[PDB]
Amino acid sequence: ESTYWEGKAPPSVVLGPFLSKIPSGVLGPASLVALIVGSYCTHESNIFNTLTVDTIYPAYVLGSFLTPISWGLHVAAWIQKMNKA
Amino acid sequence: KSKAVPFLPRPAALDGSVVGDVGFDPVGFTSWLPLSYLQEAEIKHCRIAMLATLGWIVADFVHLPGAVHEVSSLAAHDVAVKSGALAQILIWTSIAEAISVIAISQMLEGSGRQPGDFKFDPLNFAKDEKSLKKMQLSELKNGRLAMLAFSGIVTQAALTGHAFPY
Amino acid sequence: FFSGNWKAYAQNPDTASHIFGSGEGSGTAILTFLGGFHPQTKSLWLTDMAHHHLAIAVLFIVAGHMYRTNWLI
Amino acid sequence: AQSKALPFLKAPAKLDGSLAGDFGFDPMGISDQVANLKYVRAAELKHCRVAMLGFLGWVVQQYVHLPGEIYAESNPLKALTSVPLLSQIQIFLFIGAIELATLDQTYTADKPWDLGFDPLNFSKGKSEQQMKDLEVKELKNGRVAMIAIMGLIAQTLYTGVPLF
Ligand code: CLA
Ligand SMILES: C/C(C=C=C1C(C)(C)C[C@H](O)C[C@@]1(C)O)=C/C=C/C(C)=C/C=C/C=C(C)/C=C/C=C(/C=C/[C@@]12O[C@]1(C)C[C@@H](O)CC2(C)C)CO
Ligand SMILES: CC(/C=C/C=C(C)/C=C/[C@@]12O[C@]1(C)C[C@@H](O)CC2(C)C)=C\C=C\C=C(C)\C=C\C=C(C)\C=C\[C@@]12O[C@]1(C)C[C@@H](O)CC2(C)C
Repeated sequence: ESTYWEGKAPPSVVLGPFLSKIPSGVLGPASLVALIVGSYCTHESNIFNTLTVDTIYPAYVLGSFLTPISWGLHVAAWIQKMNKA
Repeated sequence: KSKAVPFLPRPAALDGSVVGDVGFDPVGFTSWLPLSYLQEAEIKHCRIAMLATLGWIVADFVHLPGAVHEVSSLAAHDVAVKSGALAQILIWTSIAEAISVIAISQMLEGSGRQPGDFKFDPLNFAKDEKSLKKMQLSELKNGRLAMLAFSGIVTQAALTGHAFPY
Repeated sequence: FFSGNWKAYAQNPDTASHIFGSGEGSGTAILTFLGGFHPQTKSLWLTDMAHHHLAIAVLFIVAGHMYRTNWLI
Repeated sequence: AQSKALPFLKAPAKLDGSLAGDFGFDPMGISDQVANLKYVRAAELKHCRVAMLGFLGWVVQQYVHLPGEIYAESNPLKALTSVPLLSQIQIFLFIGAIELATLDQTYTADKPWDLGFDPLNFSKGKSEQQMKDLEVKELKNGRVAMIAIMGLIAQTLYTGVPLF
């Protein structure tokens, strides 16, 4: 326990007992891939092609949800990297 | 060090389990999740895939106690969700799975429930530990084979239209 | 809803000549994006507000699973 | 493990031994919040008795009716509206008169379900094992009736066929 921290990086326990054991070399590239996929899904559902009732595409929607997620994945990747993991 | 993959080292979380531990985890998923949760998921997939493979094969051969059951297990899904059978099976499956959350949560927390154990042996096919371990290994091997077989069955029966050979 | 063809609930919304409380110029849709106001009542579309509350319901039900309880997550 | 109904789960702490009908069935752990099992058992037994009476009334109204015309409706849910409000208000007042004294009784007593109702003295002379067996019979039958009366209501609301 003791999620409180004062050093350079928080302890790996703040990532939960599922991300605490992911190597940073896995989280990092996974975070970048998720960010790219989410940005592309957002730019394909909108921006590049205007949205319409007949075109919603749960893949692009679910995808776009990987952009907010990506943020968390690379934050966890940095936390793991600084904690020698 | 691994028994399944001689090149890669043995997984750290896989030492011995009567579930068929041959040390096959190249991506190290056992480090991610607790081994017990992954074992429960694997056994659930095994049982679902075995039931599904048997049902697909049988329902294409002899399944017509009525009119709406005159389908080829490929258009069966839509026809029988329109009929209402899949709704009932989903209701009972949801009840069983909602109970299974507590079963999965009672393990991973304490208790003594082994992964995939529901104390369902009404006919007592397994008697002692040796039979239990042997048939656990047999069930998991059959379930993995059934997973791959059902994957092949659906992919082939969607890549073409045919019967049992697919 | 079960088939996933959720666009069907938005097809054929209330027209611009719909008299509120009457079937003249009405539609069959129940969840739509229209924006703005009803041309007659000068108020938000009822189908707009139903869709709004459905979205809010889904979001809040999802957000209500955040904190830990007796099931380890 | 300790649940008989769900042989795999361990029952909660308050499900043990006494309070007949205890099969360890509390997966959601509702018993963990109640201070005791007295009130929940009282509510369960009241539901069991009301559901038994409801199922019996459902079947009898399906087959047997009072001589008057106002009681000639076969569908129980339609008879809920066809029957004059006088009969229903009399039934409700009778139930409330029975319910107020038991309202004083239930929230404080050790056996709130024990209303002292035994006009035929079916329990006088029975041993403890026989009494517990009778309690188990009552609870079983009541749970089955509850399921059955809810099913009857659902099938009447969904198909209009009050029976079968
Ligand atoms: C009014 C309904 C009602 C109530 C108040 C109780 C109350 C009780 N039951 Mg019980 N039971 C009921 C109905 C009910 N039961 C039915 C219908 C069955 C048959 C399946 C059972 C089978 C049963 C067993 C086998 C056992 C109990 C036990 C218990 C006791 C401990 C559990 C507890 O605290 O839960 C309190 C329960 C509630 C507060 C009810 C909450 C309402 C939930 C949310 C139900 C939601 C609806 C449901 C999912 C579906 C209903 C629709 C339809 C399909 C029927 C407690 C006195 C245990 C015992 O004896 O301990 C002493 C025990 O082992 N019950
Ligand atoms: C009356 C009727 C139909 C009809 C008729 C007539 C009157 C007869 C004749 C007329 O001519 C026509 C007609 C229509 O009227 C009968 C219908 C058939 C029934 C009643 C059979 C039901 C099938 C059961 C299935 C298909 C269940 C599948 C099992 C699953 C289990 C899932 C699990 O994942 C769970 C949840 C936990 C995991 O741990 C492991 C397992 C257990 C694998 C789903 O994966
Ligand atoms: C009534 C009953 C018991 C009544 C007992 C009473 C009043 C006893 C009272 C007394 O002992 C006391 C209290 C104290 C004693 O000193 C005095 C007396 C007076 C002697 C049990 C019913 C118990 C009733 C039960 C268990 C009913 C189960 C019903 C089922 C399964 C029905 C299923 C279906 O209805 C569906 C679901 C759908 C339909 O379409 C198809 C079918 C199949 C018909």
